[PDB]
Amino acid sequence: SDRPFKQRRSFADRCKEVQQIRDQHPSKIPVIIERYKGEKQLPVLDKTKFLVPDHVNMSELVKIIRRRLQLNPTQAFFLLVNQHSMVSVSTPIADIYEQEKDEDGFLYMVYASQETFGF
Amino acid sequence: SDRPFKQRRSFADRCKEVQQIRDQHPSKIPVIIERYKGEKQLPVLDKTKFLVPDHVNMSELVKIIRRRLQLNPTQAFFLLVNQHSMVSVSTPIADIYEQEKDEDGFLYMVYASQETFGF
Amino acid sequence: RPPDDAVFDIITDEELCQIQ
Amino acid sequence: DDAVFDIITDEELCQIQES
Repeated sequence: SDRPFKQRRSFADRCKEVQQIRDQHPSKIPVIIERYKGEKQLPVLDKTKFLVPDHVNMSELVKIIRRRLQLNPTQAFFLLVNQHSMVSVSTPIADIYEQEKDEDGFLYMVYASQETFGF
Repeated sequence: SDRPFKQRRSFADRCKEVQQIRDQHPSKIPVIIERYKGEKQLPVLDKTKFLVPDHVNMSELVKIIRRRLQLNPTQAFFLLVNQHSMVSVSTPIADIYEQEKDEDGFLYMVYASQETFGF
Repeated sequence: RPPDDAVFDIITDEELCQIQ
Repeated sequence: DDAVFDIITDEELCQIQES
């Protein structure tokens, strides 16, 4: 450990949590954001669970993660859905949530450095 | 153009095509390369089906597609596997084929502008 | 360093709105 | 129409330089 969030929290706990936040924060998309597997070059975030305003596009989430990570302009990074799915930056996060959310109700995302993918 | 290879060819025919070509070309990967779904920025390739030496890397293949397309410096793209999966460019295609090949035996790739994903 | 699994990182509107 | 494969040749590969 640390392991993936899915392995640190039972499915039952994750399902329950999602039901509750959606209840308390109906306009927020619940997002798990973790480092891509074996990624060591980019830093870990202070928090794993994000509450993302549902009217926003992917690009707004990317700009936020970029700022959470404190990357300088020269560092490029990927924000992938699930294991390695590329998501258009003009795509609404509510749409990605609908198509790609887990059975437990979270949307899972991972980030990786350009070096991880050979750039 | 703009009809997926899978809609232009029956499952039975695609399986047979892959099986027959792999007999004659055991060190070649059968790769379908198409424009990203909803992609309008990059030009189309003349041909969709490629036979790629398996020892080659994903990066070398990118350089080949850049040449087929005759692209300008400013036009950049990623080569994604299946619908939208990002793969390290440093990976041998033999490795990608083993992991990502389709049920019919083809490896499906789509090319998309990097800017679509915020690069 | 290891991330807190207990608290949500709430992305605010104000955060979205800046810098602009 | 994709009747025939587009074969990436070794010759095409040795045309791909590296810095």
